[PDB]
Amino acid sequence: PGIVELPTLEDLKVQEVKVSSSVLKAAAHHYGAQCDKPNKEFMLCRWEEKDPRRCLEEGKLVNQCALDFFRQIKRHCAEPFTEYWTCIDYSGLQLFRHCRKQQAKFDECVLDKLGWVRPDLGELSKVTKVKTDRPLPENPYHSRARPEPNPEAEGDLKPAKHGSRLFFWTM
Amino acid sequence: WKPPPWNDVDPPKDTLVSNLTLNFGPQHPAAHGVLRLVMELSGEMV
Amino acid sequence: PFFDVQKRLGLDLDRWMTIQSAEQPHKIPGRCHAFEKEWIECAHGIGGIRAEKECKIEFDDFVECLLRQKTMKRLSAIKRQRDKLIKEGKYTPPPHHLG
Amino acid sequence: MMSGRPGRVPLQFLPNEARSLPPPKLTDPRLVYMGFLGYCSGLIDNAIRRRPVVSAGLHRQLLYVTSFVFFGYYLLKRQDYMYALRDHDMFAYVKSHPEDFPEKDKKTYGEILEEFHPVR
Amino acid sequence: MNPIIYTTLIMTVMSGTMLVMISSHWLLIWIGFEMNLLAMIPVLMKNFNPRATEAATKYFLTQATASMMLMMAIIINLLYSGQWTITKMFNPVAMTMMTMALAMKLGLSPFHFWVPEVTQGISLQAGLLLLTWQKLAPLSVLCQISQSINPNLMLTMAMLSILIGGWGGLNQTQLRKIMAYSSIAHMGWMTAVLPYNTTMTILNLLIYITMTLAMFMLLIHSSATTTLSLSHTWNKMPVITSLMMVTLLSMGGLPPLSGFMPKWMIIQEMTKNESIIMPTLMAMTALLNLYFYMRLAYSSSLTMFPSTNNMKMKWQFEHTKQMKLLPTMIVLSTLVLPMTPALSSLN
Amino acid sequence: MPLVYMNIIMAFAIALAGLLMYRSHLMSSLLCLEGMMLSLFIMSTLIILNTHFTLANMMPIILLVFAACEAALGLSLLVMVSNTYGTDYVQNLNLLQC
Amino acid sequence: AGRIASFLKNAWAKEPVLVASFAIGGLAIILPSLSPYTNYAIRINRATPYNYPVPLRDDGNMPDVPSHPQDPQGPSLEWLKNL
Amino acid sequence: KTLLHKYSDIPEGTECHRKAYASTSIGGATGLIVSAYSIALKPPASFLEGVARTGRYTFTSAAIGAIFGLTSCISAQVREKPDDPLNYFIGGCAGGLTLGARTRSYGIGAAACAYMGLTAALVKMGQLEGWQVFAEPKV
Amino acid sequence: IMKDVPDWKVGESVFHTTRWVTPMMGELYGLRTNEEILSATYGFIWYT
Amino acid sequence: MTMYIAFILSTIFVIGFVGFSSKPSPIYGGLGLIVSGGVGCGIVLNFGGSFLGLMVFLIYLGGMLVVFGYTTAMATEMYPEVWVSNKTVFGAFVSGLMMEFCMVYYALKEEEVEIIFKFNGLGDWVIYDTGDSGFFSEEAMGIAALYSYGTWLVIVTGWSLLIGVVVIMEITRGN
Amino acid sequence: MNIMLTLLTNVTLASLLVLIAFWLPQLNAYSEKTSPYECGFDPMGSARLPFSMKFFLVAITFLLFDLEIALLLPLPWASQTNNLKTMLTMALFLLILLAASLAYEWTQKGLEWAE
Repeated sequence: PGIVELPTLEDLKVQEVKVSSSVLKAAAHHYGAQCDKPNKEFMLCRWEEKDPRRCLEEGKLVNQCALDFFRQIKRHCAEPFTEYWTCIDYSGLQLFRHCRKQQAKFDECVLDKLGWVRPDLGELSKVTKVKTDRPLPENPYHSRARPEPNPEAEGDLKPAKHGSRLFFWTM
Repeated sequence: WKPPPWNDVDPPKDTLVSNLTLNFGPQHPAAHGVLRLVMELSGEMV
Repeated sequence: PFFDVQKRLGLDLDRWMTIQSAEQPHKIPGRCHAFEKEWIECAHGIGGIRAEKECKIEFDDFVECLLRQKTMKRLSAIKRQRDKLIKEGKYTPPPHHLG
Repeated sequence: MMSGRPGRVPLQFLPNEARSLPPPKLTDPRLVYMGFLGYCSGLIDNAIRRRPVVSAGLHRQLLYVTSFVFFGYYLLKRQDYMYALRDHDMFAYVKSHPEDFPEKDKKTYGEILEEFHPVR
Repeated sequence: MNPIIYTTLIMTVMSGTMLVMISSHWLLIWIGFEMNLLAMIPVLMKNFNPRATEAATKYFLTQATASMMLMMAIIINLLYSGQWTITKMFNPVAMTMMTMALAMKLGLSPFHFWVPEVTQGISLQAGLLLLTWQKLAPLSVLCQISQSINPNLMLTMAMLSILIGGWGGLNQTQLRKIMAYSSIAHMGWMTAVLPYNTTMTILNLLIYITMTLAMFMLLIHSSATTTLSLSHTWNKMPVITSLMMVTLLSMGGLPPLSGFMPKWMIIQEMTKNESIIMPTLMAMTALLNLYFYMRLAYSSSLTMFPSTNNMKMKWQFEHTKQMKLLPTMIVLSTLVLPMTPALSSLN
Repeated sequence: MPLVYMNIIMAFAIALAGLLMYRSHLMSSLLCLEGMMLSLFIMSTLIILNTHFTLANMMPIILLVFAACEAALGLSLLVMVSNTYGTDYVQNLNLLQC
Repeated sequence: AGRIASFLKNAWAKEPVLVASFAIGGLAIILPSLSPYTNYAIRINRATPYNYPVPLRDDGNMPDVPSHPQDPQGPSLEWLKNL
Repeated sequence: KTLLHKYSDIPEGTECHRKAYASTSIGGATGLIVSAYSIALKPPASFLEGVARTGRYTFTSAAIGAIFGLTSCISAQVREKPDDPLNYFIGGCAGGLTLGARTRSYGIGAAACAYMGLTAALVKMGQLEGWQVFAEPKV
Repeated sequence: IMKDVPDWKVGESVFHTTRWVTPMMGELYGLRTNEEILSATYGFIWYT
Repeated sequence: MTMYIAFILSTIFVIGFVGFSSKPSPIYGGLGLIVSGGVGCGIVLNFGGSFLGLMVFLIYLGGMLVVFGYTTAMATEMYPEVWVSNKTVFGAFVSGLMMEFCMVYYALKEEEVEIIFKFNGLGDWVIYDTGDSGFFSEEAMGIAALYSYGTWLVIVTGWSLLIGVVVIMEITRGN
Repeated sequence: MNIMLTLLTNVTLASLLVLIAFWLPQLNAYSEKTSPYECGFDPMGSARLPFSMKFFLVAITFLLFDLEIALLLPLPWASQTNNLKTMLTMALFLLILLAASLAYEWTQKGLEWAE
């Protein structure tokens, strides 16, 4: 019933962010504010095209921006992040509650060195519009032709010819 | 065979009562050692 | 329904659950929402009799999505093949399937 | 058949397009028989309660006939409407589907050959 | 059963039944049945005699088991289809699995066993509720799923029901057992036409309902459950036994009475479907029904029967009871043949 | 269809065989009556978890709530089977044979 | 009036349990409507995002939704931060 | 359902060894069916006599099942008109006499050729014509 | 695997539809190490 | 091995299912059901239905508890049955345990099978799906929708229990 | 992994406890030692006859009560919905109905013991 199409090995090659859970969570807020343009276009393409195989390149773009965000966080505010992510890491649920002190140091560090703003609560969860230039998927579900409707009803109701027409009933 | 009762009530069955017979003693702590109480009780009421 | 009142008085009592492609709490999609989306709008108002022949090659694609009947047949055939040459010892799995 | 008819509204005694049909006459024989049926219920009711079967409870008899006539009249409106509806998609299908309905060039008996059975 | 609660005793039976017609979800159709089932038991024991508790229990195991099979037929269909809407089943065994269950709900196949048995212990009033109302719910499901029922399945089980149902009637002397076998045979009559056309099964259901309504009305009014006790009723009330005869003729289906139209219309529709041997077979077997109707009539009004002297005490008093609507059902279930075209209203 | 759906389906099969094929105890029969609920409950729970049918996840408990209702009234049929006949064995209740 | 008060007093003396249950049970039904925070409670539930706020394509004429999860335009919930 | 399908494909009379072998099977097969209810509704007393009830019922059903095949067999070839219901007229009801003989009653077997002789015939123009006892809902 | 098979087209979509489906985990971890699939399916559900 | 652990848990569900369906003494059947119920919790717990497993566990213990009370109340005999004592239940017992043995062998040996339905034995682990639940459990969140989406189900169910207490008093009234 | 390991470990330890309990202590059985205890004298002889307890009616109601405690258990997750107006009404319905079922169960005797 057809072929299966999947881009070859060389296509899905990219270095991945090799940082652990607690590192990502600690920088997640600033990561969301900074690298959202690659994020928004990637997942918009994911929901529109409804096929990763037609969205792998955008997957490459998001990793590179995740690299650059993490590359600059190492270059300037290396130490304060190290204290933050290791202190988050100790907690069994990575709760932000037990890290306000270290968060304060990290927040001001990126505020002055890399010039960043901590996203306010609820602000980052706002739905957003992305001005991607990708064409609209005409048939995302690969739907076929649909059956034509039944012959419609028209005309006017006239008295039944010879009434009931059942057995001897004349009317 | 036999026609069903015409008042539609079957003759009441003979008694099948099975009340417990219990000897509360002569060892029970509340029997105080030498009290042999044979009590006819159904369930938990005497 | 026999005597359709859900349509008549206009209040939903059981339609909300009748299908798995209907709206779900917090937009949790079903396993085969894509198939039930296509199947439902394929044979809608066309006719139950005029459904089993034309909305067919799309319907079994859904019925396969629920049960993976011939898909699991494929895995059984492949795994059956493994047993019949691994013992014969012609082939060895690549290190991707070991570590 | 027609519970699956397009536009069909369940739990609706008489739809709107039914009114375009000729309403049953008051003197319609089937309607007056339904009234006669209401009369027959009058005799029985007096009979079960062992009352004068012909002159007792004339008020009961009057209700026993009028109620049958009313439900009769509405029932015949529906009766005509369904038969008219069945005759409607009848002629809708014949016109929209000519090929499946052949009109054979039927020819008179002078050209046909029907065997004669000599009876005796 | 306390009068006020006796009302809601019956209310949930009706609404529990009403849930079956109005729902579009299989679980709701399932739910409507035990609500009917769980509330149907106590009224069967409203009199509360050892026979009543006997009659109720055989209903329970039979009905609970049938609903139990009803459940999987939903589940296998759900497993193989993934829909709860009341449409054709998409898996053949689930179809046959349901049709097997709904029959036990209905007393069509050898399952018909439980029908005469429970009718004896449960009172005449309870029987009036049982053979009439407790059949509407299974019929509604069958009409909805009529698209994908195996024709040789429904026909076979319908044929047997008129076979044993008519044949078992030619042994009984208690009117309730005779009545149940008559209902069993009529159970087969509607269900034979079920695959071909579902309008007729409603029509025969209606005629069956009003006639069985009017039938029990007379039995309560005569206050008899044995032919001999009924044989007495010629004395006290000859009108009751006089109409007892006429509706007994509608039993057999003898024209020009109403009872002919169900058999008439079904035979017509079946012959349109090129089944001629099958309608002919049930047509003959329906004579067995008519036979114990005639004997029941014979001991009722054609021939006078030995009465007593203390019954002339009864002449002084009368029925203080009524229940309205007996006069209507005698008329509706005896003189309605000139109104066959009204069946199209059901359509 | 996997063996899990298999072995559950076969489980209800001998539940029927246990149910209708009777014995000299009505209790043990109604024991099998609530028993076959297990298979249907477990069966049903398997699909809607497998199909991610979030809405139908309440159908098991709704099914299971009605489940013991049969048992509930079933036990009350037993007690006056005992109240009037003392015992439970299903042969003394035959007065309705007539 | 006097009968009603006496019946309450006779209740409160004969039984203190159901009257206490009936009282506090009765309140649990009424003040949920009169409470001025019930409209806030649904807002809190709505605010908590369990699924992703999936972005939507731009075609112009969409001032309400922001183009960046820091822009001033969009649904803001500083009410809940102070609340 | 294949057992009677494997009877129809065999022509009547010719290939009688196969035709009778089928006719034996469908006959006796119904015997276990009727005896199953007979044991079910009518309670037996022991396993020895329980299979005895199945014994006679399977003995008969196999017998009439067998003899119907062979008695209809002989008429089909010697008369050379298998498509004529007299083959099953004497072919069918002869078993009814043996059915009466199997119950030792030639009296009920006397009434057997009145009925089995009939119904056996009615199946033939069912074969030849388009008769269907279970008609598919065409309209 | 399917070189010596008499009839098995490599990479055949079991469904008629060409739209990609969420791949079935059974074939994802089909021939992987038995420990890996065991952790893959019953990992969370057993994790404690 | 634990790889077909669900294959195992499914089985002892039915051996216990067989044991109590062989109609032993009523309380012995009660034990036969609960072992199946307890292991039955395991199968659905394995698939992810944690809440469903706990509830079928919890209330069926409560359901079986009230059953035991009635069994010894007015449903027990002075000479109680056992799975071995009576030959009838012994025959029912032995028939049940070879019925599964011969079949699960056949299902596992051929892995294609025909009976009633077609069954690929392979492994129940296979049909699990590559899905993520986020910060919510589907098995618990869907049931929570009963009070926001299933108002009709709540009404019909809640109503039914109310008569459920009515019938449980109506039929027990004893005149 | 962990859960059945915990389950297996517990049944094993219990089995050893009863095993050394039932084997070690140098048994000596002489029939009357194994005779049933009847408070010093002989048993009348039964203990398997039907012990007709009088709380039968309260027994089944408990089953119905539990059936609806399972219904009202998803409340902690039900409170985290977007339609608390509907959820609050339907929730209070169950408790109102549960009280109503008990109230009828209470008022029409019911709860009272059978004597």
